[PDB]
Amino acid sequence: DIQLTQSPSSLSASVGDRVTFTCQASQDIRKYLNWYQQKPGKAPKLLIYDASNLKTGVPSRFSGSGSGTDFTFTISSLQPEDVATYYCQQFDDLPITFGQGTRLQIK
Amino acid sequence: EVQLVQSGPDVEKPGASVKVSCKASGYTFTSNYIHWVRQAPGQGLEWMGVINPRGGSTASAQKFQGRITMTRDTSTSTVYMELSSLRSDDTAVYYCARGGRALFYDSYTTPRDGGSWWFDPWGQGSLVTVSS
Amino acid sequence: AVTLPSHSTRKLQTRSQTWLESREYTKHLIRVENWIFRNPGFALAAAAIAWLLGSSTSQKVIYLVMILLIAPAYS
Amino acid sequence: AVTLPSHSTRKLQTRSQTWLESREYTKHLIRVENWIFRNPGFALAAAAIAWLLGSSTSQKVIYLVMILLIAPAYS
Amino acid sequence: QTVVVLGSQEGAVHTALAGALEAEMDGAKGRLSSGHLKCRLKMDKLRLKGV
Amino acid sequence: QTVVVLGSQEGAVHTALAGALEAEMDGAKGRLSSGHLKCRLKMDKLRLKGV
Repeated sequence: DIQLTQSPSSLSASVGDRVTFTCQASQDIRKYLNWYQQKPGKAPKLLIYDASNLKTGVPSRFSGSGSGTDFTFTISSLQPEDVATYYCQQFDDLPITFGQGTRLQIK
Repeated sequence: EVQLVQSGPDVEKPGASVKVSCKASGYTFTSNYIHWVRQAPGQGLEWMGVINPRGGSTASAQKFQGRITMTRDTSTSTVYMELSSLRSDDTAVYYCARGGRALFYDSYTTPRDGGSWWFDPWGQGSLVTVSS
Repeated sequence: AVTLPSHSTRKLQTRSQTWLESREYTKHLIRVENWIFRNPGFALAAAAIAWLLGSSTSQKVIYLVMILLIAPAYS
Repeated sequence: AVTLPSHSTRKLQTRSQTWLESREYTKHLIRVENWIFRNPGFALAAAAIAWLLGSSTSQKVIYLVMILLIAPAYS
Repeated sequence: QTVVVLGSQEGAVHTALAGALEAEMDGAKGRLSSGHLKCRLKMDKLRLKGV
Repeated sequence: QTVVVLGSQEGAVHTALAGALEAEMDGAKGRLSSGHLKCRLKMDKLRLKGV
């Protein structure tokens, strides 16, 4: 039932910017977090498993880090096809909790 | 390819029960836990529960024990989730995706994760609307 | 707070069934049964104790019953 | 519903005080005390029983303790 | 100081009665079953109706 | 034949727990306040700082 706060609520940036997202769990989830971006009503695009790892097929502009409970997602270069709602997901103890979300807007 | 495909949108009455299908393709059906995850339109994601397509065992969240039931079909490689005692809060979009290290049953917590923890398979989703 | 007056001490013997009689006439026996399942070595210990008392070979069994029913209940 | 596993069977002996130790080390004795206050004739009955077993004049007292601690608890 | 309420003793006393006789009570009027009574019958006012 | 609720047995379980050790919760961490530990102890790297 671990509460997973996702900061901030929504953002906006221009094409080619670096942006960071924070997810903080109330308890220790040490490396058990992963990251979604979901285009609205569509099949999504893949970001991060195990809080630091990219999957094959994902472009390398996405990255993730975080050790204890604070986790930082990082887009190096924002692109116009990266507008989505960004989620983070706990792995531990199995009332599996998602973040509230992080929306982006193209400037 | 490795893909989960669901049924179409449904419109049900409050107090009834809805059934959503989830058919697999491109992988061994008895090797990946099917997790069901809801999403209200004005809210983020919320994990409903988990079935193993091998042996048909279930588990789910505290907000839905007693209201949700998950069955399987190993022949057609399909997963059925039946949500009973529907209310106006259940108007949402329902998802179903894998997550591996799905060897025996239940959950598999402390062993390995990731690599479509349940990311990949999701497909089109199922809109479920509960009204009159 | 240990509500020690078990009312079986002063049970009433009237023609109706009592408050918990059906679940009462097995409970001490299955308590002793669970205790000797959880502590099997005290059977051998109580045998070695009770063999040292009485020297009669029929009082030995009496001391066995005495010790092995003391040890679950008043213990 | 008789919650028969008294956890004193498996008490932990660690350096802190236990859950109810202060009220635990008197409770069986004062239960037997209240029982023999309420049933004084069973003392004379158990004396007449225990005098018939053992024939040793020091095993008699042992059978007295055995019967008079069976009768409150395992009864 | 661990100050413990020590809870609720319903099942404690319900286990503690195993020789009780359940009655029921309504406006006080405690009605009771499992009684016995030594009423001695007197005959000789009885008579067969129409022999 | 009637049914009988035997009632809340919470205090009877408290009296049955005479022998357990307490603990606490911090969120999900079960904090135990009892217990021991054996430990070898390397005093190799100690200076007195004030010789």
